[PDB]
Amino acid sequence: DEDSGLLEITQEKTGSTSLAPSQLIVKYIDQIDGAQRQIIVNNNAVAASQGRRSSEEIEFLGVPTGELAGRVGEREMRLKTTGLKRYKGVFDRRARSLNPGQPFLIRSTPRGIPETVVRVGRIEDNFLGDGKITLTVVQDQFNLPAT
Amino acid sequence: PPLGFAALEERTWTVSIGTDGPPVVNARIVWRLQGEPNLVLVITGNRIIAWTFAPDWGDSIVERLSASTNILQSESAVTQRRAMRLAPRREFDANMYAVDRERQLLDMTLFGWGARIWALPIWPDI
Amino acid sequence: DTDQMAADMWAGKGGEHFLVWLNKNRQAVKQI
Amino acid sequence: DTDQMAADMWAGKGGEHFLVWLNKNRQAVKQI
Amino acid sequence: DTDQMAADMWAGKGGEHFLVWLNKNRQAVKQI
Amino acid sequence: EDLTSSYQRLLSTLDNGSAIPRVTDVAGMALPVIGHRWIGMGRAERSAFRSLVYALRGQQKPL
Amino acid sequence: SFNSRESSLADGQPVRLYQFSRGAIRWSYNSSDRDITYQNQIFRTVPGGITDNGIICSGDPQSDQFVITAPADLDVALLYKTRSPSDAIDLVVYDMHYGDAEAAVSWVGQIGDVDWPTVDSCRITCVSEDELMDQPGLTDTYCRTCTAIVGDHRCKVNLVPYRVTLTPQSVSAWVISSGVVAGYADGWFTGGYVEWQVDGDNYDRRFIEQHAGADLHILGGTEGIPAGGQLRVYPGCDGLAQTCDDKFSNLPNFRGFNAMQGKSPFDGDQVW
Amino acid sequence: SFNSRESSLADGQPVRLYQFSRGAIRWSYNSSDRDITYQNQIFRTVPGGITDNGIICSGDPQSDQFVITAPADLDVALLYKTRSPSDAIDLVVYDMHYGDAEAAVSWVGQIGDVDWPTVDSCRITCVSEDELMDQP
Repeated sequence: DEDSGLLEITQEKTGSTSLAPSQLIVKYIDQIDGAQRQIIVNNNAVAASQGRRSSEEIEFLGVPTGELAGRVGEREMRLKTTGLKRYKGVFDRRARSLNPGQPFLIRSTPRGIPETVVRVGRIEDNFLGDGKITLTVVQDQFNLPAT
Repeated sequence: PPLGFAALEERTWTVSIGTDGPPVVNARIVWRLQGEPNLVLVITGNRIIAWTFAPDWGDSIVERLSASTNILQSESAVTQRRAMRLAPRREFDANMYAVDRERQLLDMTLFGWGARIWALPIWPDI
Repeated sequence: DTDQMAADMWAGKGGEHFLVWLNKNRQAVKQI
Repeated sequence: DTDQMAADMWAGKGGEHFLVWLNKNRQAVKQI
Repeated sequence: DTDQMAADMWAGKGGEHFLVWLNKNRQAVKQI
Repeated sequence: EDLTSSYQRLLSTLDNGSAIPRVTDVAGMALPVIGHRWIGMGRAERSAFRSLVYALRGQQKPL
Repeated sequence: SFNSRESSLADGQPVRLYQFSRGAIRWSYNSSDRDITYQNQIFRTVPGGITDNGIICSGDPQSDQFVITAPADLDVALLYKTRSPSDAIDLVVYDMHYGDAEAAVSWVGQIGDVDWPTVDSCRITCVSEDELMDQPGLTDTYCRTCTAIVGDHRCKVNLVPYRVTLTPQSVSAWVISSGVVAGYADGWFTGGYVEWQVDGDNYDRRFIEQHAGADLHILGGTEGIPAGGQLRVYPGCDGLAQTCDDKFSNLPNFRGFNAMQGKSPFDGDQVW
Repeated sequence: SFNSRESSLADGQPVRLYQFSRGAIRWSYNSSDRDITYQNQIFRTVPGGITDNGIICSGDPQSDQFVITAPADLDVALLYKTRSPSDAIDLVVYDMHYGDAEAAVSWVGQIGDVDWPTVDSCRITCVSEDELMDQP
């Protein structure tokens, strides 16, 4: 927090939702026969929003089964169409022990940002000299469904 | 150096250390004798020249104490302080004069020694 | 004058403006 | 000091000199 | 003001700092 | 007008870090600096001074 | 108290410690103006200060370097002035506050590059272990030679019996000559390396371009080789199966493919 | 004496000469304030000066260009104002010191590009023969 170890938060990157796909094509290889196979992950709501159809192709040749490919494709669609908010905060020494991928909470009442869960990204810190510890974080929207 | 030592005789030389030499004393004097491993007498130290000029004080002498402390504050009026220097660097400013045999000595002193460590007396602590 | 403020300015301030300038002019800079 | 003259200088003046510097050094900048 | 010190500074001084800035930020600059 | 003399040295690279500074004499030589003033009081002296200035060609020709 | 001091708003007394280690030899430096004793180790104070530029962890080895600045007379960096030491100088960075006996480890890595930009300063570029993943990983070829370094974990050949300890007879700019090796057939030592003790338990090693009679051709010149110091010389394997078996009798571990097939496909045009 | 003057610590009087040649027609210019006679050739003094940016030899034709600066009324560059001459204008650069009759050749090439950035100045980009190897 501002009084708990946060110096200044500059970037917000609220993003947009009218853009981003409405249909996702996942291509995988079946190890039983080694033949190319694909599955389709659909986005009906954003498709209705989109006046023009859009689609992208992602290759996951490491996936040996269709269900696993579907799970990872759902995760990718979740990430790509949920509208992540990317913050670039400035912290004091209180954020010294953080490591990449470590989630933590940030609160700043003046900015109108409630308690939000974010995951650490790029890290740049200056222990000696300027004393500036600056972190780049992203909203927590990563999860691999089991079904 | 060639010197025969009488039995049960101790010969105490007079090691005279002069005032002229490099600012860094890196000496390795070797006492090499037959049938005995080399016994090198290593002399180490530094050579410094003291500032022996009394500065005029009609204008007050200014002593400056400086330290480094980089502080960053958040959006709220809260400050975290990170004092860097534990021992503040001390600077002295003064004016001086030289007329009778001190002007030439000062010229030579700042000519030869130039930018090197001095032994500055504390004038305010006279 | 042109020593501490002209070059050391790149430390943490003159980077964002240079990056936005780069995203402004791309075809004119990307080659040569 | 290092705010309006260090970054906003990119507006229309510091571009040509940067471009000629780029065409000067290419192999040393083109990678990394 | 912003003529001789803002652009001609690239002559021989503002190059090393720009190069270290480039080696600092690569993924954020390498594309666009 | 009272004039001044100074001993300019190539004493750069002070390397002031965090604990203490240290200065290394790159050449260990001092080049004195001297100021000069004069009064013409005539045409011949002024012509001679102009000839000297032309001969100097700035800092090129020493003396 | 280290964490408590870090959170403290008035007791901040940062001090960064560097520890350069190479086997049994350790170099300790501190950025303060007085020596610091920590874990029974005293860190010397460099007259001029030692400072870095910051720690970056962005996942890219090329960009996440660590830079150290020190004067020209730094002892640890002075080794690189003539030739880089064979072994890597591991570096560990601690953080502690004056008056406290507790320190926290911040950065761990090895020396990547060093240069002396000015006669009064140095710049040391330290690299992390992550950069060592940029090189290829194929490390597999179907050729006729061994494709293995003599003595590596794949050859499984013990070179200790073949160790030869000798004092060189004469040392020249590019050739080191000794009469003891004159008793071996030409090319016996070709491909081998010479290891000798520099300090403590650390050895600096060089190569042998070619071995002919009593003269050994050293790769990169004989600079840095002591004229009377004890030298240990190992042989070299040409890699051929005949060479591997006759000399070392390591044919069972031979990794090469001499005459299994060079071209033969089963989907060609005409078998005859 | 050219080399001796270059090594001299007090006789340095640099002067750069440019010679633009196209078959039987030659244009001579000098960077000083008075005409210089060399090899029975007199180099005109441009009222405003002619200066370059430096010589780079790094092995890359794209980067090792040579740039010349001259006023708007330069005769040799005036040909390019309407249409580029069909033939290439070879350029040879000499270096000599005032008071000496000896000069040293520094740069040789041909006109690569010319533009008039200001009504009082010009910028001529000269290219070396090495750039002609980039085409298939």
